[PDB]
Amino acid sequence: KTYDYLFKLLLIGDSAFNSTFISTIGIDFKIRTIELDGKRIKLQIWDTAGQERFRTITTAYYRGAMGIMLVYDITNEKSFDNIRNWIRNIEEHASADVEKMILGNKDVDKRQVSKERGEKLALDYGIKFMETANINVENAFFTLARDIKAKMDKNWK
Amino acid sequence: QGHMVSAEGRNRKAVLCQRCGSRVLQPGTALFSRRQLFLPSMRKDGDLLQEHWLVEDMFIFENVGFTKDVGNIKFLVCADCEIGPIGWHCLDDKNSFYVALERVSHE
Ligand SMILES: [Zn+2]
Repeated sequence: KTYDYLFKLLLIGDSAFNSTFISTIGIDFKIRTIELDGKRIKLQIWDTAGQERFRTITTAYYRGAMGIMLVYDITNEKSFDNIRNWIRNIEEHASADVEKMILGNKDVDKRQVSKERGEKLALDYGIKFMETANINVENAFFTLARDIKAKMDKNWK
Repeated sequence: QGHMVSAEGRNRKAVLCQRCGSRVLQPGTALFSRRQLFLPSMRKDGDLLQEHWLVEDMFIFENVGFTKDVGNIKFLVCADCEIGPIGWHCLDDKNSFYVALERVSHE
């Protein structure tokens, strides 16, 4: 094997190069590699950020997901309430064993969603919250991956 | 050709996105292949290419993107900048993923 762990991750919530062909088909998922404590971590990531669903969400949507990253734009009130809707839907259709994390995101705007509001949301649902400074979305994935790694290690022995 | 393919037929060099340098494959992870495959152009139609790296499991890729299915094909693109197709996979063959050498760089 060429890695130590494989984590399946879901990236959810609203908020430059160009390949037209690729724009037309769309991306299914990406595979990325990171290192955590000298172990090699393979991430398989489905990202439906900036994507409104038309299709009704089922258990099949969240089956196998090991971690879910929930993103909203701190400048956008709709995008924050959108994460509250998602958290609701996850608690119903996704395994109660899935790791979850909320991300308050966003260069170039007035802050519309306060940090306290974001912190209070995480508290009400018992999951972690980051506002992405030198600290961004990559750091968030490292943290989510860290959390899945720790849980996973105990289970094995 | 040169210091590109080992005696065992493996890639001596890392495989990178030409446009952004994202690392697609580590050295020694793929086999050289001359199978003829059609890859749509990375712009605007495409090329019949016959030099590829053959990779036997999607999780061997260091960083790569997969398109949604086009019939039973999934195209490979750069994970970071999404430029592609840089490669090709037929879902009926679970253990065969091809990165075209013309569509990538080597370091
Ligand atoms: Zn790239």
